[PDB]
Amino acid sequence: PAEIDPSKIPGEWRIIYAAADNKDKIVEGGPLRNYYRRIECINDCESLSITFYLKDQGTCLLLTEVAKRQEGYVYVLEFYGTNTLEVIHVSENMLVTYVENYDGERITKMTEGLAKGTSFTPEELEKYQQLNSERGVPNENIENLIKTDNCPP
Repeated sequence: PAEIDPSKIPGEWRIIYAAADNKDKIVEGGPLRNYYRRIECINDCESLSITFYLKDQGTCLLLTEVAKRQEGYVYVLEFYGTNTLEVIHVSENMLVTYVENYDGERITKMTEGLAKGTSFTPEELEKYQQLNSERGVPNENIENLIKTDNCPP
């Protein structure tokens, strides 16, 4: 956390990958399959504003959610249950979140791999997969989200 440069968080991100222990949450049409478009910091990252698409029965819905800082770069937001969202890696070209979602029945551990481009290089994917494993998120459950992101750019 001490090494994170939060100035790299804001910007126009695309989601490339997601991974979760409960795969059903992140498959097409799943509640936590969210097509990022933009993140902005509020009050020097005391809150995050996140704008993304959610598909409902094939139709793209533009949403904006605000997450509030708990501690460090761990944020809380309500969206299909209660979430913590932690920025666990960020660079000029790549951002990785770690999310714990609780829906009243299950806890889902997941990550999202965002890029400034449309893909991760093998080095970037290696980092993403290592971050997943460190947090008990199975790489077997990785979904490539950009390949189904037919929502408006």
